[PDB]
Amino acid sequence: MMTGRQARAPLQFLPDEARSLPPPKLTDPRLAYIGFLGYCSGLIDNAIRRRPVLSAGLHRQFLYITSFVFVGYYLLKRQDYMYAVRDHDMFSYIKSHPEDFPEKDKKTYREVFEEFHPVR
Amino acid sequence: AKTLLHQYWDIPEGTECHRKTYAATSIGGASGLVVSAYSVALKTPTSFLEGVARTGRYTFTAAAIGAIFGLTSCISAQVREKPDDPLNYLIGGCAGGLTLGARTRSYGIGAAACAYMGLTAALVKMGQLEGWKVFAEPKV
Amino acid sequence: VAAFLKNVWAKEPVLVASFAIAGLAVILPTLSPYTKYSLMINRATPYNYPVPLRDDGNMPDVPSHPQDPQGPSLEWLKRL
Amino acid sequence: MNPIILIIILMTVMLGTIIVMISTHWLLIWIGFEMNMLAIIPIMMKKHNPRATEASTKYFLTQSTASMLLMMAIIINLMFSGQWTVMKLFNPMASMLMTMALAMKLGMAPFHFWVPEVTQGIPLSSGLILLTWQKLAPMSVLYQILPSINLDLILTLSILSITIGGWGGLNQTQLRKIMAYSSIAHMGWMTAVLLYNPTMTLLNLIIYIIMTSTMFTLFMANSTTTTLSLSHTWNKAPIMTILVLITLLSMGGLPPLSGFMPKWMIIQEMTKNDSIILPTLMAITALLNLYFYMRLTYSTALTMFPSTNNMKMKWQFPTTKRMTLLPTMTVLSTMLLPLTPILSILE
Amino acid sequence: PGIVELPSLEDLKVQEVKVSSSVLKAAAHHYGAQCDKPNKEFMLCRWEEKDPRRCLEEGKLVNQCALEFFRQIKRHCAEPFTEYWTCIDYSGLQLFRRCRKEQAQFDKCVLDKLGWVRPDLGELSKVTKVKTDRPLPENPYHSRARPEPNPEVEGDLKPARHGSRLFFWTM
Amino acid sequence: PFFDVQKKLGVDLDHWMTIQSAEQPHRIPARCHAFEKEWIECAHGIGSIRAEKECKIEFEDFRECLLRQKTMKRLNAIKRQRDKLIKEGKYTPPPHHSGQEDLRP
Amino acid sequence: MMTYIVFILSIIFVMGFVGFSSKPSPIYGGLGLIVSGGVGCGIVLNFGGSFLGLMVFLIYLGGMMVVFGYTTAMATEQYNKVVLGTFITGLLMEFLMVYYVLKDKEVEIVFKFNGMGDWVIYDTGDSGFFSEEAMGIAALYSYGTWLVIVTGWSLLIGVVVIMEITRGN
Amino acid sequence: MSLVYMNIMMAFTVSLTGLLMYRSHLMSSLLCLEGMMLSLFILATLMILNSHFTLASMMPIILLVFAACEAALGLSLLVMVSNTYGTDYVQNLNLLQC
Amino acid sequence: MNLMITLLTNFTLATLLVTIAFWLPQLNVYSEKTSPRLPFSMKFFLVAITFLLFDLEIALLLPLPWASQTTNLNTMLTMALLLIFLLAVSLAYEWTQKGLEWTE
Ligand SMILES: CCCCCCCCCCCCCCCCCC(=O)OC[C@H](COP(=O)([O-])OC[C@H](O)COP(=O)([O-])OC[C@H](COC(=O)CCCCCCCCCCCCCCCCC)OC(=O)CCCCCCCCCCCCCCCCC)OC(=O)CCCCCCCCCCCCCCCCC
Ligand SMILES: CCCCCCCCCCCCCCCCCC(=O)OC[C@H](COP(=O)(O)OCCN)OC(=O)CCCCCCCCCCCCCCCCC
Repeated sequence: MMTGRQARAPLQFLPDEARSLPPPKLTDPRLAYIGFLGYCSGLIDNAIRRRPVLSAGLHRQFLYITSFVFVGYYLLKRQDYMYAVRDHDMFSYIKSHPEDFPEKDKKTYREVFEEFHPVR
Repeated sequence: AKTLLHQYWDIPEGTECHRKTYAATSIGGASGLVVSAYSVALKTPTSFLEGVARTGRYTFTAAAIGAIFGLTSCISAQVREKPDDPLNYLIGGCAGGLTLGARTRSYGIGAAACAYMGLTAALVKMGQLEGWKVFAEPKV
Repeated sequence: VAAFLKNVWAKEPVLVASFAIAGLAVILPTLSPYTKYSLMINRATPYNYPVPLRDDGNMPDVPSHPQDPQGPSLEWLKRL
Repeated sequence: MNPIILIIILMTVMLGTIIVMISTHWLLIWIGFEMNMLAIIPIMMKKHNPRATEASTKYFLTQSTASMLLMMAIIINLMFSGQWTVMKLFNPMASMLMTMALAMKLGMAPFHFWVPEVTQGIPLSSGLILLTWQKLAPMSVLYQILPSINLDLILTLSILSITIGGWGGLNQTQLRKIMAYSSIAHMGWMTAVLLYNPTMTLLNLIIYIIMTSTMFTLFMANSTTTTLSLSHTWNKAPIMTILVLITLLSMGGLPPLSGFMPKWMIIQEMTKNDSIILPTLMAITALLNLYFYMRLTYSTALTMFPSTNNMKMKWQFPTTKRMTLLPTMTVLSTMLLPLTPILSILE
Repeated sequence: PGIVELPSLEDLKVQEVKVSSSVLKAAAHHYGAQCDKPNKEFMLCRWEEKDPRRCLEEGKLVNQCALEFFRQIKRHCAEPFTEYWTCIDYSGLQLFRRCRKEQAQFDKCVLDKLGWVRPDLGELSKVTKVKTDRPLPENPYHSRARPEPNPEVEGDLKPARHGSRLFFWTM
Repeated sequence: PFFDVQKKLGVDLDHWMTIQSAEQPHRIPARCHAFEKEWIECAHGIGSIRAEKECKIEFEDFRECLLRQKTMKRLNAIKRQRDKLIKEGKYTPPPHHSGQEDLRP
Repeated sequence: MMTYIVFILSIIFVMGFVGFSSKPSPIYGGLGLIVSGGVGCGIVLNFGGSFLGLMVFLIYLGGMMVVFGYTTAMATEQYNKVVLGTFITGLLMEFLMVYYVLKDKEVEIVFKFNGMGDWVIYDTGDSGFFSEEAMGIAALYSYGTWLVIVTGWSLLIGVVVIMEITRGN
Repeated sequence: MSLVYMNIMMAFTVSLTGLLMYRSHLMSSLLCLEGMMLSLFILATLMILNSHFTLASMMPIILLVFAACEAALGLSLLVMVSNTYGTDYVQNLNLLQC
Repeated sequence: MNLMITLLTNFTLATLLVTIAFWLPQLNVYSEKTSPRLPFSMKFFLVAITFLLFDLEIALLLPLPWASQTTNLNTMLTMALLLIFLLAVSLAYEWTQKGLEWTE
C-alpha cells in the first residue's frame, strides 16, 4: 500500500523523520508485555532442558528478557512511525483533494425523519 | 466457459424455457467434462472404453443435473409468476439433487443433494439479486 | 619453506609450474609499467564517429580542424 | 555431509533467495531460483535412502518445469515491453504463465501434488527449509508483480489451495504430510489477500514461518515422524506435549493465540473490498485444518497413548539436541496476539 | 496519425560520387583533411536534427565538396592516384600497410602540387567544434507535455491520532 | 520483499541490462531507443496507475516500434492490393520496382 | 521461397519437437533434439547470431546432448501406436497452422501473427567494424561483473552438488 | 507480430505437453525439459537480435549455462534413481504414496 | 548461401559414399550365412558431468579475445582471472574429494 513512500529511501528501519515522533516510554505496556514474553521464553528454556524452571540460569532468563525488550523497543518505534506516516498521508490527501471530501451538512433530529418500527 | 454463463444469466426468468435448459445443460456438460478430465488425469482407467464410459457417465450426470435444474426453475417461475425469486431456484436445486440421487443410484445422497444444492442455488440467486461478489475487485 | 619448495618441485613439477605461472598472471600486471598503455590504446581506438560540438564561443581545448594543434594526440603511440 | 560443505550449500540456498529478493532484473530472478533449487537438492539427499532420491527427483521436475515457465513469461515480457524491470507484467499471458510458475514453486493447488511426497521423502530439517525458507522467493516475486496478476486466477488458486490442504491432512498419520498439507492451505490464505493488501500476506507468511518452524523443531527435538511415535512424547518429555498442544491450537486459528491473527487480518482486509462470501468459505474451510490439528492433539497431549518398556531407558538421558530458538519460537507462535498492531512494520 | 512528409525526387537529385570504395579509401585521409568543414556541419546537423529530411542541403554541400575534391585530384595527380588505388583495390581487406610506396608517391605529388598534408595518427578521430548558423533544435524527439508528478510530502510528522485505530488497541 | 539493497548500498548490480536506453558498449543504440526513452521519461515517478492512462500514447508507439504490428499490417494491405491489381490486370509495376533502374549512389 | 527460409527452418524446428516429444525412446528422442537444435541454430544464424549459434553447436549440442546420450547409453538398455499417433496429430496441427497463415497472411493461435516472411522486420543500417552481438557478449566482463560472480559461483556450487549427491554416502 | 515467434512458442508448448505427459522414462522427461530450454534460447535470441539490444546478447549464454547445470543435476538424479531401481522408469518412483 | 551449398555437397558426398559402401558389396551375392542391464560405472558419469560443467565454464570464457578490447580493463582482467580461478577451484575440489580417481 504505502510502498511508494519507502522506495525513495529504501531499507531505512527508522528514517530521519521518525525522530520527530515521541519514543515509547520504558513503561510502555506493550514493551512490558514483550518483556513478559522474554521471561516466558526463559521459563520454557529451563523447562524443555529439564532445569529448575524458576531457579536455573538467572543470567539466561535475564538475557531473554533484555533481548526481547531491546528488539521490541525498536519494533514499537517502527510501529508508531508507520502509523504516523499513514495518518500524515491520509490528512495530506484530504487536504490536497477538497472536491473528494465534501462538507456534509449535519442535520439535527428535528429535521431527520426516521421510520418507527413498533415492538409489540 | 464464461460466455456459457453469459448466455445463461442474461435471459429473463420464466420466458424462454428450452434455451435456458440447453444453456444450463451446456454448463453442466462442460463442468462434467472438467470433472471427467481430472478423474482420468489423476486415476488411470483400465482401458480406453472404460475411460470414455466414465467420461460420458460423469458428463451426462452433470448435464442431466443442469438440464433438470434449469427446466424445473423455469417451470416454477412460470407457474408461480415470480421471476426474481429464490424459491424457484430452491425447487430447481432440489430437483437437481433428486437427479443426482437418481444418477448415483442412492436415495440419501439424493436427499442431501436436494438440501445442500437447493440452498446453494438459492444463495446463487440472492447473489444475483443483491450483487454479491465472490471474486471481488480490489477497491481499497 | 625452501625445503618444502624443493620437495614439491621434486615430486610434482607440473603443479609447481602451474601455481607459479598463475601467480605471475595474478601479480604481474599491477607491477608492469605498460599496463597503463593497454588502457590508453583501448580508449584511443575510434570505433565510432567523433560527433562534433556546436561552437558556442568558448571551447579553447576543442579544435576546429583535425590538423589543429589542440586536442587529444597520439604521439605517444607513434613513439612508445 | 562435510560441515564446511553443508555451510557453503546453506549459504548458497540463502544467497539464491536473497538474489531473488534484492534484484531488479528478471534474469537475476531466474538465476536466483536456479541457484536456490541447485543448492537445496543435496539438503534433501542428506541421508541417501531411495525415498530422498525419489523426493529430490520429483522436486527437481516440478521446480524445473516452473523455472522454464517463468523464463517463458519473462521472454513474453521482453516481447511485449522490451525491458527487464522486475515490476508489473506487460501482457496477461505472461502474467498467467508467471502466476502458474510461482504457484508451482510454492506448491499451491492444483500444482500441490509434489508437496506431501517431497516433504515425506526428506528429513525434518530439510523439510523445514522446504516449507519455510523456500516460500520467501516466490512470494517476493508475487509481491512485485501484483499490479498485473489476474484476480480470478489467483483467487481460484487460493481457494483450491485452502480446500485441498484442508481435505489432505484429514486422512494422514505421517507428520510431514500433515505439515505439507498445512502448507498448501496456508499458502492459499496468503495469496487470497495478495491483491487486496500484501502487508497481510507478509504478516501471514511471518506467522506461518514461526509456527511451522516451531512444529518442525518440536518434531526434531522429539525425533517423531508419525502420529503414533509422537504419541509417546508424554512419557518421555511432558513439556513437549504442552508445546505441541499450544502450537497446534495456534495453527488452527484459535483465539487468543497468534495463529488467529493472520486469518483474522485477512478477513479484516477482504471484507473492506466488499468480499464476504470468499472469506466466509475460507474461514469455514479452515475448520478442516483445525480438525486434523485436534486429531494430533488428542493423540499427543490431551490423552496418554500406551508406551513401551524401553522408554524406561530413555528416562535416564537428557535431550542433547540443539533445540535452537524453540522457546523463542514457541512464545512467538502463541502469545503474540496482544501485539497484533505490530503488523505496520511490514507496510 | 499524421501523413509523413517526404521530400520530392527533385529535392534528392544531386551529382553522385560514382567511384568505388577503394577509390574512396585511397584518398580518405586527404578527404578528411580537406573536406572537414561541410562534412562536420552535416554530421552535427545529422546528430542534432535526428532527421535526414532536415539535412538535405548539408548533404548536397557534402556531395559538392567531395566532387570538387576529386576534380582537384584528377587535374594534378591523376596517375599516382590511379597507381595507388589500384594497389589498394587488389587486396581483399584493402590494407593500407601493403601499399606504402604508392602511398608515398601519391602523398609526395599531392604535397608538391596541391599543398595537402596527410593527417597524422590520431587527428581524424578528434572531436572538433562546428560553427553553425542554424538554430539549436528545441525538441528533436518531438516530446509532448510531460505528466505532472505526484505531490510530495511536507510538514512535521505528528503522532498517530489515538494510536493504531485497530479495533480496540489504544496504542 | 523487494529489499532494495542496490539503492541502499549504491551498487549497480543489474540496473544496466534492465532497459534498452541504458549505457551500451561502443554507444550502440537499439532499434527503439527513442521510443523507450520517451515512454520512460513520460512514466518516471508518476506511478504505474498514472502511467497506464497518462503514458498510453508513448507506450503504444513503443510497443508498435517493438513488434511492428501496424506496420506489417499496412504492408500486408499494400502488397495484397498490389497482387490483386496484378491479378485484375489494372496495374503494372514501375521500372524502379522491377530491378532495371541502376540504384542511386 | 528463399525469403521464407527462417520460417521453413522454424517449421522443421516444430516438426522435430513433435518428433522427440512423442518419445519413442530416449535414444531417438535425443537424436530428434539434436536435429531440432541444428535447425534452431540455423534460425539463430539467419538473424545474425553467429556466436550464439556456435554456442548452440558447441555447448548445447557439443557438451550437453553428448552427456544426455552418454547417460542414455549407460542407464538404459540399447533400445509405437501412441508415439506415431501423437506424432501425426502434432504434424497435422502444425501443417494446419501453416496452411491457415499462408492462406490468410494472418492468424491468431494465442496472439496475432503476420503471414509474410520475417525479412520485413530487419534493420536497414550497419554496425561498422564490429558485431553488436559480439560486443554485447564481450560486455560480460566489463559491464556484467555481478552476473559473472553469480554464474561462476553457481557452477562451482554445481560441481560441489554433483560430487555430493552422486557419492551415495 | 513476427511469424517465427509463433513457431518457437508452439515448439515450447509441444515440448511442454511432452514434458507434461510422461510415457515411461525419466530421460524422455529431461529431453523435453531441455527442448523447452532450447526454445527459450532461440526465442530470446531472436528478440534480442531483432531489437539490437546489445547488452542482452550475454543473456542467452547465461540461460544456457544455468539450465545446462540444471540438466547435469537432473541427470545426476536420474543416475541415482537408475542405480536404486535398475531402470529410469517413472513408475518405480512410487514409494511416496504412503 | 555458399556455406549451405557446401554443407549440402559434403552431406551428399558422405551419403553417396555410404550408399556405395552398403550397396556395392551387395552386388556380389555371397553365401547365406545361417550358422549360429549393462554394468554401471559412476566414474564414467562423473567424467561426463565434469566435462559438462567445465564446458559451461569454457562457454563463459570464450568471449575473452573480444573482452580484451574493452575500456574497463581492470574489471575485465579481474573477472577473467576470477573465472579461470573458479575453473581451477572446481578442479581442485574435484581433486581433493577423490573425484578424479581410477579415471584420474
Ligand atoms: C515516570 C516513569 C515511570 C512510570 C511508571 C508507570 C507504570 C507503573 C506501573 C508499572 C507496571 C506497568 C505495567 C503496564 C501498564 C498497565 C497496562 C494495563 O494494565 O493495560 C490495561 C489493558 C487495557 O485496559 P484499559 O483499562 O483500557 O487501560 C488502562 C491503562 O490506560 C493502560 O494504559 P494504556 O491505555 O496506555 O495501554 C495501552 C494498551 C491498552 O490495551 C488495549 O488497547 C487493549 C488490547 C490489549 C491486548 C488484548 C489482547 C487480547 C487477545 C489476547 C489475550 C491473551 C491472553 C490474556 C492473558 C492470559 C494469561 C497470561 O496496551 C496494550 O495493548 C498492551 C498489550 C497488553 C499488555 C498489557 C501490559 C502487561 C504488562 C505486564 C505483563 C505481565 C503479563 C500480563 C498477562 C499477559 C497478557 C496481557 O488491560 C488489558 O488489556 C487486560 C489484560 C491484562 C493486562 C495486564 C495488566 C498489567 C499488570 C499485570 C500484573 C499481574 C501479572 C500476573 C502474572 C503474569 C500473568 C499470569
Ligand atoms: C595463488 C596463485 C594462483 C592459485 C590458483 C590458480 C592455480 C592454477 C593451476 C590450477 C591447478 C588446479 C589443481 C590444483 C590442485 C591442488 C591440490 C593437489 O593437487 O594436491 C595433491 C598434490 C599431491 O598429489 P597426489 O595427491 O599425490 O596425486 C598423485 C599425483 N602424482 O599436492 C601437491 O602436489 C601440492 C600442491 C600445492 C603446492 C604447489 C606449490 C607451488 C609453488 C610455486 C611457487 C609460488 C607460486 C605463487 C603462488 C603461491 C603458491 C602457494
